Amino acid sequence: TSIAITGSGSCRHLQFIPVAPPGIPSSVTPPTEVPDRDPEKSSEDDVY
Amino acid sequence: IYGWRKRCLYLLVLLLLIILVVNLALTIWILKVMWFSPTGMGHLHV
Repeated sequence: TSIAITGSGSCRHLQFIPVAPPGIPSSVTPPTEVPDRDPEKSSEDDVY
Repeated sequence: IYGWRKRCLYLLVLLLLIILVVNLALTIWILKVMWFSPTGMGHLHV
Protein backbone atom coordinates (compact mmCIF):
# COMPACT_ATOMS: atom_id res chain seq x y z
CA THR A 1 0.00 0.00 0.00
CA SER A 2 2.60 2.58 1.06
CA ILE A 3 6.39 2.90 0.98
CA ALA A 4 8.25 5.28 3.31
CA ILE A 5 12.00 5.54 2.72
CA THR A 6 13.55 7.61 5.52
CA GLY A 7 17.12 8.47 6.41
CA SER A 8 18.84 7.87 9.74
CA GLY A 9 22.27 7.38 11.26
CA SER A 10 24.53 9.56 9.13
CA CYS A 11 21.47 10.63 7.08
CA ARG A 12 19.68 12.49 9.89
CA HIS A 13 19.14 15.65 7.82
CA LEU A 14 17.83 13.64 4.85
CA GLN A 15 14.37 12.31 4.04
CA PHE A 16 14.04 10.45 0.76
CA ILE A 17 10.33 9.61 0.44
CA PRO A 18 8.64 12.57 -1.31
CA VAL A 19 5.71 13.55 0.90
CA ALA A 20 5.91 17.17 -0.37
CA PRO A 21 6.99 18.62 3.00
CA PRO A 22 6.73 22.42 3.17
CA GLY A 23 8.42 22.62 6.59
CA ILE A 24 10.75 25.60 6.90
CA PRO A 25 12.47 25.74 10.31
CA SER A 26 12.99 29.06 12.05
CA SER A 27 16.30 30.62 13.12
CA VAL A 28 17.91 30.47 16.54
CA THR A 29 17.59 33.75 18.40
CA PRO A 30 20.97 35.39 19.11
CA PRO A 31 21.63 35.41 22.87
CA THR A 32 23.46 38.42 24.25
CA GLU A 33 26.95 37.47 25.39
CA VAL A 34 27.52 38.12 29.09
CA PRO A 35 31.24 38.30 29.97
CA ASP A 36 31.89 38.86 33.67
CA ARG A 37 34.61 41.32 34.70
CA ASP A 38 35.73 41.89 38.30
CA PRO A 39 38.38 44.61 38.50
CA GLU A 40 39.61 45.92 41.81
CA LYS A 41 38.13 48.98 43.47
CA SER A 42 39.41 51.72 45.69
CA SER A 43 37.00 52.34 48.54
CA GLU A 44 33.99 54.50 47.77
CA ASP A 45 34.45 55.54 51.41
CA ASP A 46 37.14 57.90 50.09
CA VAL A 47 34.26 60.15 49.03
CA TYR A 48 32.91 60.41 52.57
CA ILE B 1 50.48 92.77 82.34
CA TYR B 2 47.30 90.73 83.01
CA GLY B 3 46.30 91.88 79.52
CA TRP B 4 48.71 89.80 77.47
CA ARG B 5 48.41 87.17 80.22
CA LYS B 6 44.71 86.74 79.44
CA ARG B 7 45.52 87.03 75.72
CA CYS B 8 47.92 84.08 75.73
CA LEU B 9 45.54 82.22 78.05
CA TYR B 10 42.74 82.12 75.54
CA LEU B 11 45.29 81.67 72.75
CA LEU B 12 46.12 78.38 74.47
CA VAL B 13 42.38 77.78 74.72
CA LEU B 14 42.22 78.27 70.94
CA LEU B 15 45.02 75.73 70.43
CA LEU B 16 43.21 73.19 72.58
CA LEU B 17 40.05 73.92 70.57
CA ILE B 18 41.72 73.17 67.24
CA ILE B 19 43.26 69.96 68.57
CA LEU B 20 39.83 68.83 69.78
CA VAL B 21 38.25 69.71 66.42
CA VAL B 22 40.81 67.76 64.41
CA ASN B 23 40.56 64.85 66.85
CA LEU B 24 36.78 64.63 66.38
CA ALA B 25 37.28 64.77 62.61
CA LEU B 26 39.76 61.87 62.74
CA THR B 27 37.52 59.83 65.04
CA ILE B 28 34.46 60.29 62.82
CA TRP B 29 36.69 59.07 60.00
CA ILE B 30 37.85 56.11 62.12
CA LEU B 31 34.23 55.22 62.85
CA LYS B 32 33.07 55.52 59.24
CA VAL B 33 35.51 53.35 57.26
CA MET B 34 35.34 50.72 60.00
CA TRP B 35 31.55 50.05 60.07
CA PHE B 36 32.21 49.83 63.77
CA SER B 37 29.89 47.95 66.12
CA PRO B 38 30.26 46.68 69.70
CA THR B 39 30.23 43.19 68.19
CA GLY B 40 33.33 44.02 66.17
CA MET B 41 34.79 45.63 63.09
CA GLY B 42 32.53 45.57 60.05
CA HIS B 43 29.75 43.01 59.79
CA LEU B 44 31.94 40.23 61.20
CA HIS B 45 32.84 39.84 64.88
CA VAL B 46 36.39 39.76 66.26
